[PDB]
Amino acid sequence: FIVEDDESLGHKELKVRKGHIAKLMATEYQDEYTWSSLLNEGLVEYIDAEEEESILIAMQPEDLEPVDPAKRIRVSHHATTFTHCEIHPSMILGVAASIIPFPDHNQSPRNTYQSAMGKQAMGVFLTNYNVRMDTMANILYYPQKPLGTTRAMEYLKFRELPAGQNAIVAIACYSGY
Amino acid sequence: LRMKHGTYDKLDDDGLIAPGVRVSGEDVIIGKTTPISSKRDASTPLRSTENGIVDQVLVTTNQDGLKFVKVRVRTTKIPQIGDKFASRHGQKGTIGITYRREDMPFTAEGIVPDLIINPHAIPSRMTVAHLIECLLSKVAALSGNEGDASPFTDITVEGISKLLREHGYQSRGFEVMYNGHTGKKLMAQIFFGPTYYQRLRHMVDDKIHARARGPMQVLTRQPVEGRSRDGGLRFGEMERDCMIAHGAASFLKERLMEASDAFRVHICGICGLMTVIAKLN
Amino acid sequence: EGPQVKIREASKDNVDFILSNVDLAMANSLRRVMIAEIPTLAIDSVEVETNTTVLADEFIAHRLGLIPLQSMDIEQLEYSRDCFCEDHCDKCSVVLTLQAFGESESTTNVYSKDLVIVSNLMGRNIGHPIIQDKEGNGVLICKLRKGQELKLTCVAKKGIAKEHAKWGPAAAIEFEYDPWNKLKHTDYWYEQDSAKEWPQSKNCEYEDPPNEGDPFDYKAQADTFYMNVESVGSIPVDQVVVRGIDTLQKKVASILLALTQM
Amino acid sequence: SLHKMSMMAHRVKVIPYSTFRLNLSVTSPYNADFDGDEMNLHVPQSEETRAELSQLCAVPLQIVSPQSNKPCMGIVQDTLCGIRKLTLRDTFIELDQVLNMLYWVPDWDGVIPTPAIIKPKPLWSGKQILSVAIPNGIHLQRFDEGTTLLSPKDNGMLIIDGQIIFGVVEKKTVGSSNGGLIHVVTREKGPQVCAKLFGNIQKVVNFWLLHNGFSTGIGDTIADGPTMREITETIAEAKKKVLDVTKEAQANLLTAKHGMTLRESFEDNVVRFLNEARDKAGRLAEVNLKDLNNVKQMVMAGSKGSFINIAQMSACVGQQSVEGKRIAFGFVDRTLPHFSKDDYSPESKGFVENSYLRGLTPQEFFFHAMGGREGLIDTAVKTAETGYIQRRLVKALEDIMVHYDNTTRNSLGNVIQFIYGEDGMDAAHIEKQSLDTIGGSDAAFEK
Amino acid sequence: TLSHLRRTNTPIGRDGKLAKPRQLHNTHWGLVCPAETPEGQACGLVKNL
Amino acid sequence: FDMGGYFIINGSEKVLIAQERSAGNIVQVFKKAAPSPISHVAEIRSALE
Amino acid sequence: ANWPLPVNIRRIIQNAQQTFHIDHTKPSDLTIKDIVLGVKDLQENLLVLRGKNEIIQNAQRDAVTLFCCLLRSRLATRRVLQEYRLTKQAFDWVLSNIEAQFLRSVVHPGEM
Amino acid sequence: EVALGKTVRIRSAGYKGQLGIVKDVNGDKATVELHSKNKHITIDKHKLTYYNREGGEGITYDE
Amino acid sequence: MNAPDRFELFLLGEGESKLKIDPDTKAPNAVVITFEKEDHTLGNLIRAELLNDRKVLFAAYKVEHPFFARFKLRIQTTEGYDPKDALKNACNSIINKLGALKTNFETEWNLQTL
Amino acid sequence: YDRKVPSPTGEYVKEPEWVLETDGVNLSEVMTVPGIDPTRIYTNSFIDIMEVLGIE
Amino acid sequence: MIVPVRCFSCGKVVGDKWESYLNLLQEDELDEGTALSRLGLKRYCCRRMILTHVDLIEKFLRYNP
Amino acid sequence: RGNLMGKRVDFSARTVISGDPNLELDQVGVPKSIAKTLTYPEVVTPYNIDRLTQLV
Amino acid sequence: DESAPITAEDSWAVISAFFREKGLVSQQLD
Amino acid sequence: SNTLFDDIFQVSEVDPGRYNKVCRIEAASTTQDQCKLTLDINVELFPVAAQDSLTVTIASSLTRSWRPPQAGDRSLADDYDYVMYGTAYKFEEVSKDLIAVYYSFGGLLMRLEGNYRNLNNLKQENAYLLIRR
RNA sequence: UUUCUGUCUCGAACCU
Ligand SMILES: [Mg+2]
Ligand SMILES: [Zn+2]
Ligand SMILES: [Zn+2]
Ligand SMILES: [Zn+2]
Repeated sequence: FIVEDDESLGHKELKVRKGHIAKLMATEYQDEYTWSSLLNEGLVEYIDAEEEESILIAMQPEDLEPVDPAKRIRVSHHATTFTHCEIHPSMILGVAASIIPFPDHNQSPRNTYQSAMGKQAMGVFLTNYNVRMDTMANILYYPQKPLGTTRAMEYLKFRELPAGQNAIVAIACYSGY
Repeated sequence: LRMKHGTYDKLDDDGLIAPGVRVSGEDVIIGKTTPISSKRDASTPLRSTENGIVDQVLVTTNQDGLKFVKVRVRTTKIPQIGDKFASRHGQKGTIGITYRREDMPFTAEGIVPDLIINPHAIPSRMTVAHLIECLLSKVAALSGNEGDASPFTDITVEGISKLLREHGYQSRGFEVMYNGHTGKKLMAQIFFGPTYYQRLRHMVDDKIHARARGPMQVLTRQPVEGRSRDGGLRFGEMERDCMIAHGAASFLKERLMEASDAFRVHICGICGLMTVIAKLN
Repeated sequence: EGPQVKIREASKDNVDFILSNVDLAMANSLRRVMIAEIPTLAIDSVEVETNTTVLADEFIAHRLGLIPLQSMDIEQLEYSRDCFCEDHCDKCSVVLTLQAFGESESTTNVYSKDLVIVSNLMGRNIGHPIIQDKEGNGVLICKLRKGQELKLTCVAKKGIAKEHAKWGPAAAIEFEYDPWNKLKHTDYWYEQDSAKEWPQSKNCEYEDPPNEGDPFDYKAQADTFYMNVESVGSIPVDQVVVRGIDTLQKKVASILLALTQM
Repeated sequence: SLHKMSMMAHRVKVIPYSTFRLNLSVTSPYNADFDGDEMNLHVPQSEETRAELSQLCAVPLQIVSPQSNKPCMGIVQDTLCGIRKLTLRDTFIELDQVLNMLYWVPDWDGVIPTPAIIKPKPLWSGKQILSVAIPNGIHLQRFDEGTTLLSPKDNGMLIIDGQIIFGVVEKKTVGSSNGGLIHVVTREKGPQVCAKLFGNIQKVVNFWLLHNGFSTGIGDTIADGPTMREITETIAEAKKKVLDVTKEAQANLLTAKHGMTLRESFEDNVVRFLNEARDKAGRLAEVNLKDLNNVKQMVMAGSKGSFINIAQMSACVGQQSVEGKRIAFGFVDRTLPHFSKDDYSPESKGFVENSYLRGLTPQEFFFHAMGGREGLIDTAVKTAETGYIQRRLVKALEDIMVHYDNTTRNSLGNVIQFIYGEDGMDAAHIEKQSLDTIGGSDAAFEK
Repeated sequence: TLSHLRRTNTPIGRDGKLAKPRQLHNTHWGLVCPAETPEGQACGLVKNL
Repeated sequence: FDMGGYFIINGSEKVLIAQERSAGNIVQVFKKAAPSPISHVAEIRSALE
Repeated sequence: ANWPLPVNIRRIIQNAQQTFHIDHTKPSDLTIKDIVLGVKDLQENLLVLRGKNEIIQNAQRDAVTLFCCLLRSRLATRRVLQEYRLTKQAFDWVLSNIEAQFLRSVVHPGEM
Repeated sequence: EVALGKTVRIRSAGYKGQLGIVKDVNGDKATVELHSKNKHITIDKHKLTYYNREGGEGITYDE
Repeated sequence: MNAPDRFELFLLGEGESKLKIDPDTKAPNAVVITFEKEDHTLGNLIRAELLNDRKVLFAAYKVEHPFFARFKLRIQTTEGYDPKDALKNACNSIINKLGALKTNFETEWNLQTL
Repeated sequence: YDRKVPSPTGEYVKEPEWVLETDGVNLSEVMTVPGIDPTRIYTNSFIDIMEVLGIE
Repeated sequence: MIVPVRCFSCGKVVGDKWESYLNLLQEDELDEGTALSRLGLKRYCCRRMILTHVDLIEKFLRYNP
Repeated sequence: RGNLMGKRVDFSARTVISGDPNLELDQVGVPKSIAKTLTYPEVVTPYNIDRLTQLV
Repeated sequence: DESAPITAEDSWAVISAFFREKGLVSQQLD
Repeated sequence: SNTLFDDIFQVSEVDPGRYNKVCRIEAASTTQDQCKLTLDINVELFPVAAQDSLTVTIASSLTRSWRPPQAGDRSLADDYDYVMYGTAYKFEEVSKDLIAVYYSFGGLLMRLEGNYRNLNNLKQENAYLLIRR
């Protein structure tokens, strides 16, 4: 998101507003607005690694522009000269890593091992396994969407084609086995 | 023909295995005969280590018009001890044992766990996300609504616990449990709840192999590579060292001569070369 | 008398009760037989004469075996192994058949109601697929197109849950005792206060609460065992507990008989 | 096969299933984990071969390590935690469970041990029921942080005639320790008796843990509100100290430390202060937490986990190092796009402010990932290096062998050492022992 | 399948070499997933967007 | 759910992986170690794009 | 002080005390001469090398120099009478056990 | 051996009522791959009722 | 491919008896019964009853390995008490208590109209 | 650096002394510098230790 | 593919109630928790066994064959 | 290095490992299948003739 | 109203727009 | 096979000692100002508070397989509220007049300090400690 | 009364 005043209040605020998001959801429900129109109206801009050099980014779309002890804290905004902001920090994660519940709570090597192992998990790889004569296919009997789902799972379409089952785990030291 | 020792009745006159039939071991799946200039067999056998029921068979023409056949075989594969599993937090393990619902521990409400994970997984791996997933998943099943488990949501563990407590349970996910053998209440409580687990490809049915005097290499007359090719094991440099340390010189001699490859070599005393034309007959 | 019962609620598929003056080992072993040893009828051998749905024969077979079957007269049905008959006899098994040819343009569901018993039961109400749902369909098996046949013959045989969980007639057997820490059988995890952080069981109001004054009772033992047996539906909770007692009794009797024989 | 004990002869037990089963206590010398690991079974084909494997290299004979003259293999897993909770002072056991655990020991003499408490009811101490597994004639005496014979904290250890007088059992007793129970049993009674001891102790402790229970969870990581408040206070104080150091540096009133420049001096001061803050937060978290903490029980058992583990568990992950230093300025004088340039604050330079229980801000999570794959890559290269070094050492020392003059000589026969190891004593049989003539004053020596 | 479609390779040899390319620079933010990667000889070289 | 983005070659689905390289047409200055006589190279992989 | 050394004399002594049920009240039947001669005989019988001649006795005395320092540190007369209370027969058992465990502790050559 | 390569049903064992295919016969004991389970089993060939290529009548061991 | 078969989880094997009593040279008047094809379901119950009897000194049941469906009970009794009779009376008391509980449950149900 | 030294009473006592550590390898010339204890000087490079002091 | 016949954990039959769950969700517009509770699942094992199902049989079915 | 220092050999097996506290320390569980394939050549004596004839 | 400040919750609609047009194989396809 | 020591003790201090079911009592005789006791008690089975008078005795009666009492009327030292069993393991001297004896009652420690009136205490496993409130 | 098939070679991906 581009950040620019655009107004007389003086505080720096993003270019995208509730009206724009409403129109986006409206075209969602109808199927008009689209990512292309977002770009054309200049509410979202593409930045590469080299152009990242000379821009100050805001983390939270609202928090850094302008407490419960367990609640999330943030480095204060001593800069009033932000230029862009993240859409959402979760999008730094890739496809396999965004399956994970609470990667920030995980350790990072476990996040890596999961990102390797999820590729090896068992599930429905495609809905046409009856017709494809693949060299080697595995189809879980009863796939299951996890109880704990990341918001990116709907874009990854994991709930539609999940790979794994929900089991009642007991973190218990029962038989020594 | 040079046909194999596996069964051939599974084939019908057409040359396929009459789908519906099933196979195993070294049963032949496609029946092919190559002319020789009467003929010989070139049929592909089924894998020795894998078996099941033929789901489908395809017959077609390829680009060049030579007939091309694609036979697909189905099997059920059930969790076993050696089968490997993993959560979405790096917690991976092979099954140790399979206990029934009777021997399983059990909660006050009669819910028996599907899996027990040793608490040694948790501290070393620092894996709090597994536990927070379990707590959110319990709240998700208790509320019916899916728990937004995204990376940087506003939600915190205190809120999760407050919801879980409102649903008539622990705040912290513990819950009193009873022994499956005797019904003695467990002296310590068990962290418990639903959690998402995956079945990984690495499973013992596919990773088990043993050898005793199978096919040899054509060049060295040492065992050929791999489970698939009735292969064999290897005695690496490090393991040679371990035996050298052990002092089992007889073990090393037996293992590198009699069990691997033994060749009798006549030599001449004057030259000491492998140039002896030995006619033992 | 000795063991005492107090049934608190009863239903078609649930019963909660209290067992009093009985050992914890005895209550547990009763439960264990109730969950494992009670025989039941379930579909065992599936033979497929024509399957053209989108499901494996192995898939539909496992699905079909998990289907509950009426097994009131299971005691009257003799075990398959003990039977010596030929061309499977109706005194060792119940033969069902499922023929589900979809016709409607929409997907035609296949339900527990579609299985029809073909073998001769001889007045034994055994082998009817239990239809517990409100509407009366049954358990969903698989779905079909207009073009998809599904013709199969099932043989359900006597068996216990120790062969396979399909034969379990009881789903959940709630079990609890000493809702308070009167026996000190658990140390309750806490941060500030165990009494605050731990929910009180529903059974806590069926015992006098403890008193902080008097000391821990040395000689108290596990009594007043609050149970709740649920049935999958194959066998009413009457017979779930009653046949459970019967198998435990019969098995201890068989041990006695082995002793006298040797 | 990194080391000598990674290849040991075992007795076959045909067991119907598709997986090798192996006793748990032999996982340490193998470095095995059952996490998909695979292992290798070689069947001897001759009576020589069997005799060599049974008499030379078998697990009971291999218990003691020549490498560090201590037992390579010990009781290090949940059996360690179970044996600690068993030998806790207040752990008392019913007649019922005593009967079963007693009978779990197959070495057991046959006499029921008497209770430590009889009249209010027959109650046996956890230590008493454990002692039936330890054979008779085992004397052990370890003193911890000034343990007294009236050990109030039940620290240390005193075993007489195979009876555990006191002392909760930890790693330092039943694990891999030079002065450990495993060591003294192997050296006194022998390898077969020690292997039986491993079996009996595992069987007893695992039965007890099966009927007792152990777990871990969220509540085992959360600390109370006052502790979290004071942890934030210490972290804030460290941050204020770092800011003051920074300001002094910016005004260059700071003299560079000897042998270090001013940049590296400032960085060393900052990293030290952040490490001190993380350690203080961990200290506060532990001293708050109680043995009802499963995790604190895990660490105090010493089976696994650590203080740095708990501190990162609940208090603060801490300053993250990449290439042995803080997070390098990647773009232009800035660690990430979200900090303005010239930002040397701990948040900008990799300091995670909060724990895994509590969660990471996305900058913190990215710095966490950078440190994490720094660690992973470091192990991935260190294994390759160490493998090459080990192979070279093996090829260098392969031919040396102590010949029957007590001389270690190579294939040519060159005397490397006229006496093996300056003593001629096999490495396994050495133990740590005191020499009383060296210490003490002249008066003490006199008396 | 999605990860393979969105995978990135690096021509640097998989054999033992400097760890600098295997690390992630700070500029990988938002472009390369900080967690997802193979383990072993390819770790840090193969990247997933 | 098949996203596409692959080639069917001899019936086998194949995917091409993005290959990293230094960008062309950029001057890059690198220091060199003491044993090498060269010091301070400037490289540019010039090419008609 | 704590340095690795071949056989645990403290464990041998405690094993002797336990297996003999040593009574601290009873006076000891050991003599000073007997203690000194027994220690010396143990020292001479502690063999790792053997030749009948100078350079190999120097090599042997060298090899067992530290262990014999430990032995004279532990089995001193004042120690064996004050802090331990071993009898004559218990003392002989201790000396025999030290000798046997040392001969166990010798390198078993042909070790790699 | 006529019994080789024929559909069979086992009759006194835990795998009774189960189709199988005779793979090899070592004499007095026929090895059958179970037409249900992915396992080979040895069982005495006299106590197996053999079936024609299609199902139907079950003929005992008299061929 | 070679998982243990599961009909033998409670069915008597060929040439294998349900019970195997043999003496114990290990304490006075102590015997060892191996129950084949049983689980904790009876080990815990028969052992609890045997401990409820006053004239029996030791009673403990055992499952060596979960793979093999067999448990194994050791009983040591006082002098002149055959532990076979001890086990017989434990079983008889078990059957009597079960008959009482069965009758009590049927009575309580038939009382309760539902 | 605190060293263990025999006290006049004869018990080992911690005695703190001053030690000049260095980031250089020149043993032969440094060992000569008056006012040092050349008997005790040490260097992290066994190679220079050999070339100056000998193979042992 | 299809709703499981029985709860994996407790063994309660849950294949009866899949279409009833869908009807309560769609026709009656009840939230997930209320629909499950009214269908009579008290244990969270059964509740997740119905709540987490994915109706993949529909996708596999409504191909051509 | 690939065929002499370390080489291949028969009479061997590889498979997964699982923990087992009900096994003796020096004991190891072997799958029934792996036992069926692997063999030890035992020579016929009077002292094992009966068991070997039974095995055959 | 239409010009009011925006919420981190409502950014997910923008992300949905992204994955609606481009999808997940946009790089290879384009 | 008889009483070896017997005295009254006024429990001067009770320390929960970090444990829940066990506490350490430090007590001093009402008669012999120089005799002292410090003993671990399973307070769950034998509640004890500060300033209580407790009658402690040590006995050596009333191999050797333990058995239950076999009879409600089996004679035994049943005139005591709380009897534990332990083994002596150390006898130290202090001030060349006082001797302190250490016992372990299955890991429950006692130190019993007093002058040579403790001479009857002997290093035998067979040592019951009985307490009457 | 008719049996000891059978492979290499360049890579890729993954497991410990
Ligand atoms: Mg591993
Ligand atoms: Zn010649
Ligand atoms: Zn029949
Ligand atoms: Zn359920």
